[PDB]
Amino acid sequence: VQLVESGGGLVQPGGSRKLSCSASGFAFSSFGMHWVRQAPEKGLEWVAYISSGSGTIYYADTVKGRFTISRDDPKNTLFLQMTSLRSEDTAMYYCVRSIYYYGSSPFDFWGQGTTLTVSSDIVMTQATSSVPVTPGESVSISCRSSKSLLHSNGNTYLYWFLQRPGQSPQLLIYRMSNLASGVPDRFSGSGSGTAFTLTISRLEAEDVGVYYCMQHLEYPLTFGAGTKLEL
Amino acid sequence: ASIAQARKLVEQLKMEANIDRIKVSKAAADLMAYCEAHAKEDPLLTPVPASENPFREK
Amino acid sequence: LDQLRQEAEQLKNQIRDARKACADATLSQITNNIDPVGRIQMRTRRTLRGHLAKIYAMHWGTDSRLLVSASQDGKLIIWDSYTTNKVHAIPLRSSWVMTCAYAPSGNYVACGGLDNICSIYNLKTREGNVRVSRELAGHTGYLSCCRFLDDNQIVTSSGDTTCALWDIETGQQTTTFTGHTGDVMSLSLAPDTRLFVSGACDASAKLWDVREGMCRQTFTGHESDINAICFFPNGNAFATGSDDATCRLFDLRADQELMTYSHDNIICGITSVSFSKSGRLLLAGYDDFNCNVWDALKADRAGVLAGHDNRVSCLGVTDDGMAVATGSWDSFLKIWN
Amino acid sequence: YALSYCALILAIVFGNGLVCMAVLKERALQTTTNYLVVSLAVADLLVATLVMPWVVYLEVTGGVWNFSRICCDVFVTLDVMMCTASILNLCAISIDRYTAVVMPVHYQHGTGQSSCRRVALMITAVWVLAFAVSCPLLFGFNTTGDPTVCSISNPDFVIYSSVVSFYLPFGVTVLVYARIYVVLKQRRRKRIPLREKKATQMVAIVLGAFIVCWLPFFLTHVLNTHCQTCHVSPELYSATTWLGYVNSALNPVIYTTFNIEFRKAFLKILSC
Amino acid sequence: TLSAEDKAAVERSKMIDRNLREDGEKAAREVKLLLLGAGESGKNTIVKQMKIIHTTGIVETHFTFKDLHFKMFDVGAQRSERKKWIHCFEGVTAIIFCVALSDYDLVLAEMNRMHASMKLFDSICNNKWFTDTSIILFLNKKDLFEEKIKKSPLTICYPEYAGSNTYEEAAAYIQCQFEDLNKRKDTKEIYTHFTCSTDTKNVQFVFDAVTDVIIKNNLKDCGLF
Ligand SMILES: CCCN[C@H]1CCc2nc(N)sc2C1
Repeated sequence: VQLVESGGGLVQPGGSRKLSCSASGFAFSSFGMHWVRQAPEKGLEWVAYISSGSGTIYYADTVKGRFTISRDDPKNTLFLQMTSLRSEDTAMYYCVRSIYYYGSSPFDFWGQGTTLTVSSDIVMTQATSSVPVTPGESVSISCRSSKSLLHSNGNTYLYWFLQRPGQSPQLLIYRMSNLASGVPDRFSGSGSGTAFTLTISRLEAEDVGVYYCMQHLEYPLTFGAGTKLEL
Repeated sequence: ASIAQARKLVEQLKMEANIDRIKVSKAAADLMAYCEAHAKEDPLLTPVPASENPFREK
Repeated sequence: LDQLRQEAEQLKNQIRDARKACADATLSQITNNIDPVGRIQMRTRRTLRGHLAKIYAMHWGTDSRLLVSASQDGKLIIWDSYTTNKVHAIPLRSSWVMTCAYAPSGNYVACGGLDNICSIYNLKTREGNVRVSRELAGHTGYLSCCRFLDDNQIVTSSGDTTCALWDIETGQQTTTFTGHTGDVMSLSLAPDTRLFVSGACDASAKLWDVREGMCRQTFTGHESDINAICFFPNGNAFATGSDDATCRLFDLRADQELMTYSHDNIICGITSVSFSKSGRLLLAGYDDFNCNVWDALKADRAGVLAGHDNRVSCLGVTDDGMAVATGSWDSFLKIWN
Repeated sequence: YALSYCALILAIVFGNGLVCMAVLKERALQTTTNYLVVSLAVADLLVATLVMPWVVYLEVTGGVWNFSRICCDVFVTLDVMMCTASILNLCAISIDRYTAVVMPVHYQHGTGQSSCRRVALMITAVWVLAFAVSCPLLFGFNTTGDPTVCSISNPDFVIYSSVVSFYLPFGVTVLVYARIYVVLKQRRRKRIPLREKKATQMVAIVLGAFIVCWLPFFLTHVLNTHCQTCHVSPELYSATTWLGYVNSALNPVIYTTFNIEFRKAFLKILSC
Repeated sequence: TLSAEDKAAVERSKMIDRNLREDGEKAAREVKLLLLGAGESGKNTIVKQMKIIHTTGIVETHFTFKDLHFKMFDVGAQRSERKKWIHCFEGVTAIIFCVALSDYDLVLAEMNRMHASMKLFDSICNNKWFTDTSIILFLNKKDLFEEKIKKSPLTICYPEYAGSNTYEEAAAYIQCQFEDLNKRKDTKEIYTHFTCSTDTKNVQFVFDAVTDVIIKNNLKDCGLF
């Protein structure tokens, strides 16, 4: 399972660029795709989503209409026709897998991404930005949402993502305390309605990074400010 | 093959014969006790209200 | 040879005499002193559609929400009973599937049929698609039933009159069960997984040991081949179904029939049998296109689940007992509550 | 008397409703081929509900029309469109049987995208053709004299409507059934029981019923309108109209009572 | 009321339903036929020749002739209680039966091979699950029958036989005896053919029989016949 995005570099505001992502090692046809931007020293932000078979497409309010996205199942390649550019469009773009079915774990795999430089919605906030702590000691991270994420079905649409330095975000917990595959049992999630917290039994040198809290109750997807752990 | 089959059969029967034996009434009483013990938590025997039933109108 | 045959006959007579001597009382006489259950009314809640062939087998999940059904079109479908949405569609290499199983953990599923091979599929592949993990070849007859003991080993039944326990990682059967004079039709696992029983065309049910690989106990009394078998929720008893239009309840300890469920007007065979969570009610499928609910402690009919347009082949009750699902040859699966 | 018309309406409604409910209930009857029979039954039900009661009113009043001209125009349009739809449905059933005989590989089991698509196309074409044929009446094209008489008497419209409604579908059906007969006989001869004779009898009786029901009515319809000197009388016109209306009453019997599955369904329904 | 994830799951279920419908439509256009007979009856030769023209378990053979797909199922190797799985073949378009014509004077460990073949044909034809399923009979060893009949009289297999020992009379008697086992001739019919080293005519005969069966089934569906 590997994703390799293509395109980037310097592009004038009045120009246009087309980004391409190559999907291999998995059934790209049955997996939905997402695009997430990350400006320098800024948090994540959802861009667009395509369901399996290209039957459904969504765009963010700040990108709606301007940006065109296409899918090519036979070639297992995803394209982003980026028609117009402004100064704020400068950010790193990441391709994220997503499959929706009972027991599924969407946003499990995140691509390496590419760096591109240019010459109502539920509010997600995190009070703590930096939490210095020594290795071994337990660490807790709290996130809050402006609207209750508990749907009538009995499950809360909350996600936790960890982005290590020089590495793309990695899924940790999904809806809303289940451990993602391949993650150590140290991480644990809890909450009720609107208050949620992420706890670590014991911190290790590999836990250094920034933790993002994301909601998937309704589009557009919103990402938290992000809490950084350092020693 | 007849000799071997008859042998295996006779050892099987001999082994099955030597088994502890209890009364049928005790087994029936135990079954009734088990049925009545868990009768209060059987949705099929005692239908639950719509507040808890997960199969309802979509 | 003659001496051995006479010894076998004497042993059989002694076993019969020992069984008879302890038949001091019957279940019906003791149970006559309790109030019977009222008319059971069940209304279909979901009607699963998508199968274009006969439904032969189905198994309820441990979570009591997901279930898998097998059809003759070579497709295995995992249904979300709460929403009826299809979770997975597994194309079988052989369309002649006769049984299916769902792992307790839900990671893997099993199926088999006339191909004499049991195929294991992985539902949690990093690839994202369901693919066959291991193939259990070695049986000389069509697979009749299969059940998952644990993530590591699976027990399967075949038409060659023998049952075997297969190690998925090794791929070679570790234990072989022999002694059935007829083809083995069904399997059932005890709640503790310590013991399992199998039914064969010889109208006898045998008790087998998982590790010892020997037949501890044998049951007889059916007038025809046994097609269905299921353990009592307590785990100390089980019921069997045959083509003679009668269901017989056998308890492991008494080694004799406790009660008989039959009705004069029924002349058709019985396909599948299942128990309620508490064991108070007995559900059996019949070839007359409807399922009948039987009073376990009194043998009185409690209700009828009609609506199927063809033979009812398989049925099962959820782990929590919330609802019961029934399969039929008309390609439609219904959930009752 | 009008009581005969009332009895005919009762028989029509009873038969068509029974057939429709039997098709709806018994699972095996839900097939592409039976959709044409269902459409024919629906058309018969519409005829029963809409046109004959007003004809009975006219018979009681002896042809005196007191309602507005709009009501007469609507009555004429409805009657014409129902009749054309029924005739075209019969033609569609014949052509479906022909397709089954000549191209059986896809027709097998009467299920699939190919069968459903063609059945829907034929039904839609039949209904659209009937509506198009009957629309000019609504536009006041049916020129009439004394307003108290409600009937169709325009030479220009009558000949074209009769042609399109009967003669083209009638000739098509006759040719199709002759071709089917030839095909079966040739197949039997190439291969070299009572079942083939039964099929031949079915085809022959269907064709004879269609002829004796519709051909005389349209022939009288054209002769009275275009003959400069013919011995036509109102009694003959009424007799032909009744003979054409009883066609709808007798259609469900011939088309369902002789089919094994339909017979079983009817017996099961009547057993209750 | 459904959430975004629930809507995505619904869309995935609809896509799966569409895929299943497409697969069923594709599969409904293939003719499915069952092949039965003894190992020495010529089943292997028939399968080999048809495959050329175009381990335990059941053998699946696919061949095409005149833009028509055929699916053949072989259950000879599956020796077991056949009535416990014969019902799986209710939808079989036709049944192919192969019997060796020269096995009348041989013995099998019924005692005679031909008597056993006739008993098997009677059992299969009268099976309750094959009420409207046509049967095709193939005679594979007529060339050896030519030589064998001239030396070994046919009276050994049929004591009641009293006709001439000539080849044509014997073949007609065998065909009539095989056909007489049918009890439901009105509902179903038997197609008989003679097979030899030549294989061109066998496929044409099979295609013609399949086409006739399909035509009759469609006539039944339309109500005729
Ligand atoms: C027996 C029913 C009497 N109405 C007929 C009168 C004139 C006419 N013209 C057509 N093209 S159909 C039709 C129906």
